[PDB]
Amino acid sequence: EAPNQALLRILKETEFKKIKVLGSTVYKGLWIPEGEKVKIPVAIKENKEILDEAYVMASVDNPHVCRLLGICLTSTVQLITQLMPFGCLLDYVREHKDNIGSQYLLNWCVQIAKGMNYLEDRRLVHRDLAARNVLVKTPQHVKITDFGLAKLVPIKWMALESILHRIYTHQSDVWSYGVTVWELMTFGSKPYDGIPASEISSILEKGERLPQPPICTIDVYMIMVKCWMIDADSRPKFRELIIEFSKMARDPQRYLVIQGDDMDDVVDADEYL
Ligand SMILES: COc1cc2ncnc(Nc3cccc(Cl)c3F)c2cc1OC(=O)N1CCN(C)C[C@H]1C
Repeated sequence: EAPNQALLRILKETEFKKIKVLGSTVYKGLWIPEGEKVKIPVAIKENKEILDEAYVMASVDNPHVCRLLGICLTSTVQLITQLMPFGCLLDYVREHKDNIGSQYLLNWCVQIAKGMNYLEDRRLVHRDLAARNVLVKTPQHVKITDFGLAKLVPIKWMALESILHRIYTHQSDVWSYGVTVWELMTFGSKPYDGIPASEISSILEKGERLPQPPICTIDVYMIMVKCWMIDADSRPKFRELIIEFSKMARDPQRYLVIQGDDMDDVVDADEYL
């Protein structure tokens, strides 16, 4: 009901340099706003769908969500955004599975919940929350991205009511939050590995759920289980998840049990306002 006064910035292609490939296309590069004396590390993602994505990314502004810097309209529609140098959190947990402590895991849970609470504040349902869609700015700071599915298909992350009746709500996102947390606490295991997507709705209806990760106390796993209640309004709210994971982050070893616990003018997008 409130007007969306977000600014869509159209960026000249001549302001982008050092373009190199990250995956397939998404590239890294440098954005030098003309007449600004600043170099900004960026990712660039290479039509109604990409622009629906650009619409949502330009309309968010929160420390735990990735925002659109602008678009470039040359041969292709390119989305320009802050470079998140450590890549996706799923690949990060898998590679550093032996250097990741309780403080980091719980802090990431708090930050993802903050991002999702903000989206709820903005009446946005993400619909694709997953560890592959959280990026790592630094090991201390992650942010939610990939809004090409958000509104005002990944079966193994979806609430049962979404699989059965294509019903999507903030509380359906809470279910996906629970699955994302399970991915982190297993250092990136695949949910329901080897179980075909077609059989997922059947398993969930019988009462089966993802199992307790070895490092998780019952305190942490019980929160995960609450996100998978059949009654959507019985699941936690994101603002409650922030609270509970914050409490646990003050004493992380009580809640997770882990054995062993081009440079002069560079400005990060978070300091470029
Ligand atoms: C350095 O790594 C990355 C940093 C990113 N910073 C921002 N956004 C990124 N994506 C993005 C998402 C939505 C909208 C826009 Cl506009 C985006 F630009 C980033 C992607 C990155 O790359 C990966 O995570 N990799 C890991 C290696 N695989 C091969 C896969 C490949 C995907």
